[PDB]
Amino acid sequence: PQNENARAEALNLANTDSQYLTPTSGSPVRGLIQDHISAGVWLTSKDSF
Amino acid sequence: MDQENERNISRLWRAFRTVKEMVKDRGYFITQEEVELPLEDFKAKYCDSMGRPQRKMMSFQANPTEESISKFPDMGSLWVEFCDEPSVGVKTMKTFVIHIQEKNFQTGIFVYQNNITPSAMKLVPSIPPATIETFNEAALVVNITHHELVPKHIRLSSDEKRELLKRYRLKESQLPRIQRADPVALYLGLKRGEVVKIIRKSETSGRYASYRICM
Amino acid sequence: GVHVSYDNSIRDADGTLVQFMYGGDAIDITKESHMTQFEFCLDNYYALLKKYNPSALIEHLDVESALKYSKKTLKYRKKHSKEPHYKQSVKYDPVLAKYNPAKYLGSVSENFQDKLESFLDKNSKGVNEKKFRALMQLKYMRSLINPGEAVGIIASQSVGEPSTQMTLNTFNVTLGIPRLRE
Amino acid sequence: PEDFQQHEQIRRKTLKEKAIPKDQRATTPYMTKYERARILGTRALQISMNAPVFVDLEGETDPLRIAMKELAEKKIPLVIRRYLPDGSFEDWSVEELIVD
Repeated sequence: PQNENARAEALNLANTDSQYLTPTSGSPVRGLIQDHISAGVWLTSKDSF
Repeated sequence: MDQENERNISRLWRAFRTVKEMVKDRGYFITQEEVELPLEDFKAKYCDSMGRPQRKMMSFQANPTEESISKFPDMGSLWVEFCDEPSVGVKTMKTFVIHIQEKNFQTGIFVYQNNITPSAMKLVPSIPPATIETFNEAALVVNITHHELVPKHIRLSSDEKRELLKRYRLKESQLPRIQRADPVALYLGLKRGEVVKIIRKSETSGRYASYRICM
Repeated sequence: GVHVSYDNSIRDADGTLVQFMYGGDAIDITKESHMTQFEFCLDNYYALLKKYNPSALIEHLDVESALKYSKKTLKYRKKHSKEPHYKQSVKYDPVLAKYNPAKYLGSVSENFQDKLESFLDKNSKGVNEKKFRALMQLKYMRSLINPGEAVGIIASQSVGEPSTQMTLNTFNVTLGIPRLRE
Repeated sequence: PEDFQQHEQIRRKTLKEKAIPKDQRATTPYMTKYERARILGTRALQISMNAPVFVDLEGETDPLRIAMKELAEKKIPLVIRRYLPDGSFEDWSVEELIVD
């Protein structure tokens, strides 16, 4: 976009940080997917010193 | 042999209670003992020795409560009329059209059984102050306002129709609309341009007050 | 053109009113996520108190009014609890129907109100109960749908998008999208 | 001639029967997510056209980030006009609105 009335509205209204919860049910739609999930099960484990 | 003389009464005792529930809901004065009238008592007051039903004594006059008068000032007398003829001709409306207009009832209810003649359907707007509201008594077996999916319709006097439209800044034709021939608009007897108030239970919020105008 | 107005009504673009509040209580769906999670809010009380900061906030919105009217309508509803819906005497219309939720503190839907009572009554736990109502009735006020919100588009997208997810066959009643086309 | 003055008088009197006064306005005292995106939009669109800036801008070259600093200190000289759907309006200034 090409003016400050649109930069302000892509930074405050349509940015990704405000789109965290979907409007259908209020569920979160953003988070880590495949291999970050399977590393926290090793990093936050009790062997991990 | 009496599987229909007994069951025409049950189709009539339930229809009689519904009209007294319909009259009391419109704001007139009906006692509670007249609404909750058991079937044992209805036969001994309105059915003859023969066991058949007779409808001449069923017809009654209703007066408004003192509480409806401070809400609606211009509310006259109501004459509920049951008709002993199965097919209503054109000269028996003229009995009831004149009996309204001579005796000066403001509103008359004409409960019929099979049909009213299309020649006799012209006598409904024939009195310009007073209305005639006809109900087929098969449609009065179950009071539809007791159903679970039907909320509490309350009609608004113009002392709070006007305060509704002043809060939301509305023309009258911008409200949600209820039809002239709706089963609950015919129940309350709504003229056009009368806002009815609906309190319905949302799944989200519980009791939720909504409004709807008759056009 | 269906959008929230500044008086919380849901109106079409030409003004023809559709609803009087969004959903019954004018809450955005993307804000009521921890609104009934009362246990989470009591644990995080001091951290959530300076998110919903009430100190620089109270002289702009009326506090005492809708709290007074709610306790009329709460107690009066507790009287006629077993009467059916058609015998419900309608002296007391709900507090949202009388007071703006974004202006009067305490004007709260009658379903959030009861759940907050049913949490404070069934649980005895440096936090009082007066200062937990005044946060959870402030959290309600700061979780309202904003005016101008395109609730017409959002409602039409929240139906049409998960109907790209019910295209499948029997795993009687008309199923899925051909029922939704009717 | 006077036929203009007969029309200007009507236009401003009609615009007087829409202005709700400051004691009687009944909308929210919050800045409702869309004012804030348009106030910072319009004020930054002014600062990029050599408007007088009322904040000590400290090496900030982005016009939008300047307006985000004029907002935090209540230094933006703008007025929101909230239209109610019959036409009538409420003029809320930016200093008295409460930002999220």
